[PDB]
Amino acid sequence: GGPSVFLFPPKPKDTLMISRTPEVTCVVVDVSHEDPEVKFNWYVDGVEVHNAKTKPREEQYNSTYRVVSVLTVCHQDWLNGKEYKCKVSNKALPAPIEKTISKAKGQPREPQVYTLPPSREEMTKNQVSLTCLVKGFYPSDIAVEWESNGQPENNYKTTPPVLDSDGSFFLYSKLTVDKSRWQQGNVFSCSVMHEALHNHYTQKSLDKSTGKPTLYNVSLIM
Amino acid sequence: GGPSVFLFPPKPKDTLMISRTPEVTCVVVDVSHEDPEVKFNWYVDGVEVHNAKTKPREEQYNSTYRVVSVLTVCHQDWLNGKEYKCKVSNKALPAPIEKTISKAKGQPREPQVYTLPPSREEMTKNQVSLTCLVKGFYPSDIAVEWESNGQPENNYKTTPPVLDSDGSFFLYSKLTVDKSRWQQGNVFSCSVMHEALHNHYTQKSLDKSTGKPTLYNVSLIM
Amino acid sequence: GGPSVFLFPPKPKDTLMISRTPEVTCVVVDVSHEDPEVKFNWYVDGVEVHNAKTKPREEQYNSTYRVVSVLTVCHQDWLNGKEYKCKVSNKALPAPIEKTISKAKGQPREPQVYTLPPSREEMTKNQVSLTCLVKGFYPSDIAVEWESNGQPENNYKTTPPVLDSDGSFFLYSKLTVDKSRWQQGNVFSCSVMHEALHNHYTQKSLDKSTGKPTLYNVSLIMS
Repeated sequence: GGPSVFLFPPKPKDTLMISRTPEVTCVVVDVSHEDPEVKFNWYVDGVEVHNAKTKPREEQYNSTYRVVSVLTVCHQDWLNGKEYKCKVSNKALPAPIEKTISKAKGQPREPQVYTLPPSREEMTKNQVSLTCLVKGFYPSDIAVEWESNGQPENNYKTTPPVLDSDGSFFLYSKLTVDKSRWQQGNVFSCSVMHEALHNHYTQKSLDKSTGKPTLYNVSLIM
Repeated sequence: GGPSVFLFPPKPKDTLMISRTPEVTCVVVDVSHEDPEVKFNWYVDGVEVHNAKTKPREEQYNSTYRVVSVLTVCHQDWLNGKEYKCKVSNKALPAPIEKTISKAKGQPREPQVYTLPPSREEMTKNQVSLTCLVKGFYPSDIAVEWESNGQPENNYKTTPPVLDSDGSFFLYSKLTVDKSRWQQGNVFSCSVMHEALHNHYTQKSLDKSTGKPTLYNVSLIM
Repeated sequence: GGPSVFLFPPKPKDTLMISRTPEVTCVVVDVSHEDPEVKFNWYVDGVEVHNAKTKPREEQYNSTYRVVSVLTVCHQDWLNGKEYKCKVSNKALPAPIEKTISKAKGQPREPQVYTLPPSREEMTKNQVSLTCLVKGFYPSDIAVEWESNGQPENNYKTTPPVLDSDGSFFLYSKLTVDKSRWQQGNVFSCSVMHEALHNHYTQKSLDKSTGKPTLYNVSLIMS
């Protein structure tokens, strides 16, 4: 019944890395059936961008009109804290409504990354789960990716960040791998991308040899 | 009078790194004193852009003017091979000249990065040398940096890339480390940025006693 | 100045251990076709050399015309730092252009050469890369050649010298060999030749067992 705007901020996975271009999403819901057409305006620090693109109207199962607009923004523009305003004007609406967003503002904190060897009891099971702890970053946005031998791994899970007592955030990332690969000796790396990190990247490393001391001394039992 | 127009390609480090956008300039020199007006035009795939910047002329002892016009290029847009053309119109020049730049076409190859520990004999000298070797990257552009525990080090020196036996390229980077820091076991990271690299970044770790691990005991007591 | 003078300095490697006499060419390029004839004169310490030689002219695909000259120079003469001048005069050029070649007047610096054993990751690949670097030589004239039994391998690659903060120069040399031959413990060395080095020759031996002589494989059995 009542129109509302949920302006989607660009995903950090796109904004931080060069590979993908960040996109800004403006969604209009509860659009009046008499006036399907909706007029859009875009403000960047008080200027109008000519790169705006629009999508055709979509009708869902609930017969609620929803209009989505996607905007291409440079990677560095979002990181600079530029204010982005989406303005919606329609005949049904008595006055246009503007929703503004910007990146979170605060003191940056360099996250700390640790790797955890798998538990001994996990050796009983066929599959073993690794552990990468990233803790101590004030901003909520962060990227975590597992990769081995130079290729990405598509079987991993990252927990949402959880606020700490001091205000920092911590999270765990787990990678499930079969036991034979762990016995082989292949290296696994949990890479973290954050705005406060130097060069916006940090890589770690874990393998079977990390647990073993640098002096090869353990022999066969009995 | 033999005018010179130089279309400087953007620096590879700026293109690969996200901190600074790549910068493209189309400089014109050898301009007569009686003609201090220079007309600059920039076409992005045949479209005008309002980001063009104009700078005042600079006088030189060689009686040649120096005017520089610079444009910012999006990181993602450059990697797509988009055509960027600069057109210079001068009254002194009988014919205005236009030059277009685009990314070269080829098959990228993933480079291999290795770290070489310092020789024992060098340990008798005042300092030691850490060597980072990158090999097998077909494109001539590459970014090499060195860090230690987060803080970057600016003591590295990188040799210009040269051809290989199979047409590839290899690069060597040397950094000077005091023995006092090396004995404690400080961890150093060699960072490589390239187009044919996963997320255009790779870290190789090198520290004290990381090579030839000790193997002393092979038999257990019982 | 219509005609141009292209000077080819003697090869720094050639002036080293005697293989052939180094040749310096004072080529005259961009010669106008109207007056192909060119006047050539010498200036060496005020005395003209008696070993003057000339070569037939060559005509390129484009309109550029070149005149090439060759010489023979003793190895000890170049090391003496003598001054050389080839004077080119032509009707097209209003005034002659001066380009004098002489040895660099800098303080020699004794260079240091080291070898680095290949990394463990290189052992995974079918090829093994051996690297040796030379650093600390102020002059840019140096040679590095990977020498083995019989004919030296042609697979070696040398990077151009790079200036350092101290003002000296450093460079690397890389040789790729078969993985199987590495375990055989064959002798490997890269000879470095520089004017500052004693006898203009230095060698460093690289071997798998020379990296670490620590005793290993200690086994204890208790009843």
